[PDB]
Amino acid sequence: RKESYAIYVYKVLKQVHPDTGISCKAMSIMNSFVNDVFERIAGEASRLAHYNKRSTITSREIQTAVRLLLPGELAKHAVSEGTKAVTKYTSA
Amino acid sequence: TRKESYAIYVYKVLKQVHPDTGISCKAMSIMNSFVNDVFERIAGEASRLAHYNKRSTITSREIQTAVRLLLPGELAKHAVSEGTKAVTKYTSAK
Amino acid sequence: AKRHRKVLRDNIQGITKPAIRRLARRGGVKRISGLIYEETRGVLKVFLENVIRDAVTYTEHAKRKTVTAMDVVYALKRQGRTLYGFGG
Amino acid sequence: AKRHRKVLRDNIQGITKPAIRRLARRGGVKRISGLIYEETRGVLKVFLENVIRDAVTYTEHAKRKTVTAMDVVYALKRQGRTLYGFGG
Amino acid sequence: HRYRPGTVALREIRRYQKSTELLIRKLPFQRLVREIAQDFKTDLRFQSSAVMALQEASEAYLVALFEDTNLCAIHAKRVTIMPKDIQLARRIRGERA
Amino acid sequence: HRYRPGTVALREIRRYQKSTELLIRKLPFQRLVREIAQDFKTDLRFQSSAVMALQEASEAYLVALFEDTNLCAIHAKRVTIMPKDIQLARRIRGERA
Amino acid sequence: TRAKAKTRSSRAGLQFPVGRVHRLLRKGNYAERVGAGAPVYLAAVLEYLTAEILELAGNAARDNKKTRIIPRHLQLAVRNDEELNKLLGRVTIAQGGVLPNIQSVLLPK
Amino acid sequence: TRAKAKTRSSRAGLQFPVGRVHRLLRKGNYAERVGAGAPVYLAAVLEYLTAEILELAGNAARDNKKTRIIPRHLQLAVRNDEELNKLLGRVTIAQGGVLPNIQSVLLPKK
Repeated sequence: RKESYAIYVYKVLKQVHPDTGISCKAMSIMNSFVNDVFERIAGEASRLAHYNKRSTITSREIQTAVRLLLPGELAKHAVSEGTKAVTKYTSA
Repeated sequence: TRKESYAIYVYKVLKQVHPDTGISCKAMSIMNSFVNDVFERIAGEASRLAHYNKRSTITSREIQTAVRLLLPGELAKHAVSEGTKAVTKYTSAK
Repeated sequence: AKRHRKVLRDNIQGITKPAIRRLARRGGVKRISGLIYEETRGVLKVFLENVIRDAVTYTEHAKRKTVTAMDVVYALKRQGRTLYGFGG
Repeated sequence: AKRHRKVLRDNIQGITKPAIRRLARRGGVKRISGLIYEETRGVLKVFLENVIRDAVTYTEHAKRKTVTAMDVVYALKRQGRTLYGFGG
Repeated sequence: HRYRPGTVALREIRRYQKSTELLIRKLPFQRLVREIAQDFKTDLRFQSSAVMALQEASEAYLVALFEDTNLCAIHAKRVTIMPKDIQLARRIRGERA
Repeated sequence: HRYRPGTVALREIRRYQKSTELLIRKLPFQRLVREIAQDFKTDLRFQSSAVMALQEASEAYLVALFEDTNLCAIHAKRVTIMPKDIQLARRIRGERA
Repeated sequence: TRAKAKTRSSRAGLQFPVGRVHRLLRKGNYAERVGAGAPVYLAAVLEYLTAEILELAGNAARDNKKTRIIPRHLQLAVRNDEELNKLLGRVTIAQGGVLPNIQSVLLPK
Repeated sequence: TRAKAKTRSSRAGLQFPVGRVHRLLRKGNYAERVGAGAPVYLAAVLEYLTAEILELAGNAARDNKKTRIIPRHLQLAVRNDEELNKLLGRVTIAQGGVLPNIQSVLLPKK
């Protein structure tokens, strides 16, 4: 059982383009992109927790990591989209 | 407040290599930042080496491969030598 | 009319012409054209706003109003312009 | 005399002149001087020996004789030349 | 019917920038990778995907280098690239620094 | 007794490459840093060492940029630097890319 | 009364797995404590970035008369969007090629 | 019979603190296990790099008729050594200046 992000990227693609397929090499590229962005944001949040003498990682560290790594307007929409999920889960 | 630094160790290393040469505070802060930066780079590279090989421990092999990857060229092979001899002495002792 | 504003906006012209000439003399430049200084001011503004934006983000992660030197060190470190002499 | 060696050493000339011309056509180069190809071969040799040395170090950390694609991916990743399409 | 010198080069520029195939043959690149690898140690085995990843890395690096080289040549009021343009590009990138 | 145009510039080149003082005055740089900082948010306090670290960062970045700019100008068979040399260097580094 | 094992991704209204991001954050050696909302927030951010690139790649495949996304469409989508271009400017995409760009000096008369 | 608390740095023949490197590796969130010889090896590597830069900086201070190492001497020692120059090429040293270098085109005629 080899772990990947296959079906989640596929359902995101079906959300944004219900009649468009995807190839295996493009799927591997998308998987590498998701892993790379997850690694960058998690490493930045770990550094943010380390500089502030905090032993925990919360939504504030991930939010500051998104605001630092993602450039410009992409950050502020991503920051918007995430706060919403945490809100839903907390109510949920 | 006891503020941690590498002051006296860099100072005794300086007295080993130059017994009659002093050092200033800004140069000492630069040396401290250099030691912290190199320690952070080697430790992060060794953590990545342990993560890619599915190893949950960090031994001398990960630090040796991190020195061989990060330090370029001949500086690596002498540094690898200097560390390797020290581990030999420490095994002889503990 | 003695009316003027408290906030000054021409501080990018505070980086004067002989300062940019001294910078190019340290860079080893013999001759300088007259259009160099505005381009240098724009480049300095872009670099400064990038570093200061990252430092302000680092500061407001810590819930602070004061931009410390360590935040500037981290902001320079993330972009690959690591600076020695202030980390400790 | 039919004597020749088994190991070939002129494989840097295996990157031929029309291959470098195709590379420059992809790069958007209209005209190519005749001294370009040796410099391109030297640059390719330097880049390849850097990446392959890091990949061999990554391989012998794992106590292996086979250079996998993931080692090449990590070697490109450390120098800031991250490559997609092979990580998984 | 002969063509003017330059329109064929523009046709190859417009052609090779559209397609994404590898512009270097597989076997000379494998031989070059094995020759470069064998001085670090002897007896090295290579996966096919490793040599392929090395190939696309070399493709991207050299295409980006020729874009910087072409920009250096255009900046020097020329349309022909020269090794001095290459050594300027790599210097400003920090490779020769 | 007037001097030839160029030997004074060479004297300042040999002088300013020896000394390590900051070539930008402190107060205009502090005013520029505060003006640049105040649009991200209002009410920002600044440590003196923070503005000093920003100053040496700007010094190193701009001196390295003028070295690359001088190399671009020398490559274009000139001794005078121009804004086209500056925009050429930043691109090959990737800042304009 | 273990009610139907409601997943965290469906609670957060996301498609990316929240619990798997939590497991990768716990085992990734970042901090020894991980908050509850951090994997939700990170999964939403990853989902948004994936959705943005997939939408632009689907548009690039539509303009090239294709119904299947190839790496060339991903390369065109990344490089033609300047914010994604400076997010992945230090990133190589295999079998992606380059943008079709000819300098105006090289154009004929 | 707790014999005189023999330190790990003196056992390893090093001056850099082995136990402090061990504490920073354990608390640095790198791995949840740290081997015994890894802080010894890392302290020896850090000591060697510090000794190399300090020796070259002392030589640079000696050639400038100084008995006290300033940041200019550290900058000269780092930049004039090519292996240290490509180890710290992406590193800014404050109050260090630049190497004295003039391009040969800008030199006058003779």
